[PDB]
Amino acid sequence: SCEPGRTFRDRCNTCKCGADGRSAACTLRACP
Repeated sequence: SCEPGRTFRDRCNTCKCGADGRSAACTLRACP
């Protein structure tokens, strides 16, 4: 579901894809 090590947007949130491409750590923020 994600490219390992890639930083991507999900809504206005910023996510880093985990090594397995099967996980991510997300910084949550509001959209306008």
